[PDB]
Amino acid sequence: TDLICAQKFNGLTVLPPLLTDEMIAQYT
Amino acid sequence: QCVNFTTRTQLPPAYTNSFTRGVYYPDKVFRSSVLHSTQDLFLPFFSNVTWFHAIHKRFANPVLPFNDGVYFASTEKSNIIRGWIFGTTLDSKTQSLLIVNNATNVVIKVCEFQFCNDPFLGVYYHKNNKSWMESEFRVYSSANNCTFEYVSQPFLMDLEGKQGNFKNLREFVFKNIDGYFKIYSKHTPINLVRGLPQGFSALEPLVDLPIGINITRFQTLHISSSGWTAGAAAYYVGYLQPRTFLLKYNENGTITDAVDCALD
Amino acid sequence: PLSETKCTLKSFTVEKGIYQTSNFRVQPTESIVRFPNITNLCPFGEVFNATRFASVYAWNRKRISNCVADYSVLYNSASFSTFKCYGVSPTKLNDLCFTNVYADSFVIRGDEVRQIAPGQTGNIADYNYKLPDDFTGCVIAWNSNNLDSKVGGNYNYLYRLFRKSNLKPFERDISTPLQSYGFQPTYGVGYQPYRVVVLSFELLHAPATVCGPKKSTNLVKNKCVNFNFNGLTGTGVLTESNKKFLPFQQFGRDIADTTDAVRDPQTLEILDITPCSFGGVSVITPGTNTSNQVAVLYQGVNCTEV
Repeated sequence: TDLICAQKFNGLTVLPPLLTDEMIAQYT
Repeated sequence: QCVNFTTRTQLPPAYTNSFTRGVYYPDKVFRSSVLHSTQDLFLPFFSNVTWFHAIHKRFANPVLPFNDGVYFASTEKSNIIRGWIFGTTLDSKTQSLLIVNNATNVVIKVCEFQFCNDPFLGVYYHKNNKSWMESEFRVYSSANNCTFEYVSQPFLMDLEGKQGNFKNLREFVFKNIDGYFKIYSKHTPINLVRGLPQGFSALEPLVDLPIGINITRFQTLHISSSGWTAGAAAYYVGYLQPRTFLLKYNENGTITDAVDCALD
Repeated sequence: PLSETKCTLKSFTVEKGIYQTSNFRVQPTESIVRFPNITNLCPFGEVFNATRFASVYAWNRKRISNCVADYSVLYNSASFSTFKCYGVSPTKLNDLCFTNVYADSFVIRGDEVRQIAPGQTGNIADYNYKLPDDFTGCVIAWNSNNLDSKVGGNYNYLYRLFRKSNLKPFERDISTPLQSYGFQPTYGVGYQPYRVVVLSFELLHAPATVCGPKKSTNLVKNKCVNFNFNGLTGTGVLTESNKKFLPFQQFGRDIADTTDAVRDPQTLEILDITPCSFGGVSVITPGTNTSNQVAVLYQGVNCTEV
């Protein structure tokens, strides 16, 4: 396992990862 | 008026247990799908509330302290008891609160009242168009020096008498916050013979009273003149304490559960 | 933005890479103010528009509390002859909250309108109605000449002229001259009666039972604005949602116990509170010896301006 959207309202920025999930499975 | 009823006597103060009773909406703040914790004057879970009753040859109207807060639980059918009067010395020396419910609105007046020994609200002529409306007022002889008056919004209530187990349920929470009063009310039908049912309920606010007086005592108004007796009804008196509720909020904001820890 | 990287790195040579040189935030466009319904309040028509008043010595005092006082009808309607307002302008009356307000209704003559002042003497000043030296109140007058006037004088007020001594400020003597003075309309503007209502103001440590100014504007959605509805001030995006609030519940909260929604104090609607867009400024540029080309990257926000 929105909580992310609620935390972004108070000024807490969640940066997206550089390596996405689709590329991880391709490396695997 | 000044003569007590012939059936008026002190009844044994039996006790019972209030399963979830004492839970209410703390304020107008809305939350959903979260678990909130607040601290205010509350009724402890699994506590002991005093068992009161009235019949057609026993009648009792004791005076109880309002200092620490009091919970009201009324298991009734035709809704005989219409409210309460609050006051410190219960005389004309100071202000007194008057709460009368006619099953239409709520009449709230703060004045100087002269209390009769046994206050009574006249009811008769039950044949055609009875409506269970009050007629004669034996509560107070005179009134003056009124510092507050209020009239609530109209509503609907069933005053018709029924047979068998109790039906209607009215749960009131009256507290004193920084001199100002807050009224809580809930009405739902139940099936009850004696005691209290096992279940959960959440009380909605009703009226905010910016009065500002101090009230150490209260009495019950009933039945709503010595030979005049009271009907069959029951109400309960709790004691509020400074507890901490953990409330559960559903998708619609209604409280589905409450947890107050000091027990387990 | 190429120099913004030089300003952030504190160097005149920019290495190849992505750097965050600043942050961005969108300022609010306008202000949105909504208050609860101001229609059908408690008016002043009971003291002002009443059919019959009392005399100067019989003056009655109405207690104004636990209601909203609308003072805009007084000066803006221009239906009143004259007024004397002390310590405050008639516009500042609506902008202040009072603990207790008293209204003294009485009818005096035409030349007696100048005799109502703090710390003055006269026929009705000393013998009937006197103003204390510290009186900050605001009084308004208008003509009764077409109503309270009767042929041969009116026997309602009686205008008691004589008294053995002088009355203290704000002292009502109902003790039962007379010999009533003629109120007949045939007299000039100086002898004709005028209706005068004195407003007594009190400011104490108790919370004010009188409500202050009331103003409302249009409501705009899907834009960053400064929103204040009667309970809270802030800047954010207002968007109507499908949430349902109890009729006695107003403000909502998020998981963080921050207010995410507000209900209109006037109409029935529920609008969520979304903070306005913000984020960091990322500059994408090659080395200084490569080229001057730069690329601005807004973090986690869509660009609707362009």
